[PDB]
Amino acid sequence: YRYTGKLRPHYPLMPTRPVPSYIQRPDYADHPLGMSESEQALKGTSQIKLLSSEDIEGMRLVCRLAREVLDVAAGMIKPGVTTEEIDHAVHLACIARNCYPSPLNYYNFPKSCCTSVNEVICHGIPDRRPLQEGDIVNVDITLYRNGYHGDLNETFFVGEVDDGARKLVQTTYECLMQAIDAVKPGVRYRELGNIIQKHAQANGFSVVRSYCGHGIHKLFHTAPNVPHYAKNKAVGVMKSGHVFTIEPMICEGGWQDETWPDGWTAVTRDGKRSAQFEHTLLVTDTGCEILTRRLDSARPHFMS
Ligand SMILES: Cc1nc(-c2ccccn2)nc(NCCNc2ccc(C(F)(F)F)cn2)c1Cl
Ligand SMILES: [Co+2]
Ligand SMILES: [Co+2]
Ligand SMILES: [Co+2]
Ligand SMILES: [K+]
Repeated sequence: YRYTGKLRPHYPLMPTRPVPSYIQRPDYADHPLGMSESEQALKGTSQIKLLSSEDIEGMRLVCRLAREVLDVAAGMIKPGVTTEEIDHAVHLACIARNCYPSPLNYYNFPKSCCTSVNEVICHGIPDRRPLQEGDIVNVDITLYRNGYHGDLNETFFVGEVDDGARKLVQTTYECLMQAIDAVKPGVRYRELGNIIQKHAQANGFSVVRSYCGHGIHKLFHTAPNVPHYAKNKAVGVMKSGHVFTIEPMICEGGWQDETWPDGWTAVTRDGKRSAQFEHTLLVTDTGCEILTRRLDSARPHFMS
């Protein structure tokens, strides 16, 4: 394999971390290939769940806890801390909240969160690499509680970063927020990509095509598929009661991605940097509720 940039995996990985038996597990947790029965039963369907009040309560809870766990990771971002160390803290913080870390054994994903440094677009596997000053790093968190998943991510600066890094991270966040602002009943899912690409393209950045936002509730990933690029063929119309993510990945160079031999790590083909932000959203009559919002600060960590 020819690596596309400077990053390399840093092995070996510590043995899989156990989740105490008292924590409720998703179906895939014990499947040998980490396949999800309930997700496969819906493969290729485009119908979107309309959540009940019980569902919405369960989603509000798990999204709040997920935000708590992401803030835990945020507090650890400094030079010299390894992504494995972040994952360990994350793992323990999920368990302390009586939550299962959704990524763990999801299709055999080996860790409890995804850590995506620099040219890694998404699905970076926490490993022995210490973070370096100048790095940007996304941590993507998903928790499972009482049958519901809650999903968010932010990109962080490691010490002082260059102007390009600041512009990429700031722009990606703006893309996400401009998309969220358009969310309300009656809006087509395919419209969000028009908004995101319009802002990224205006700032000289490109929009990853191979990975999209997704429905999430009793399933980790489900309908609707939510592309982040312009003129896409996403199926469906927003309705009060829908829950889904918007999670744009934006790149310094071209949009093209490829996957490391580990089967997971998605990297830019040109080795240039990529950044990402994600919220889980509930569509309401007036617009939408940001279920994974920070509660005690107005801003994402990179600007606090
Ligand atoms: C964004 C994303 N992330 C992961 C993943 C896997 C391991 C760890 C973290 N994330 N896995 C994903 N999908 C796995 C395959 N399953 C599905 C199911 C439904 C859909 C959708 F299109 F949204 F309906 C997409 N993928 C996706 Cl879409
Ligand atoms: Co993912
Ligand atoms: Co996520
Ligand atoms: Co997501
Ligand atoms: K990245």
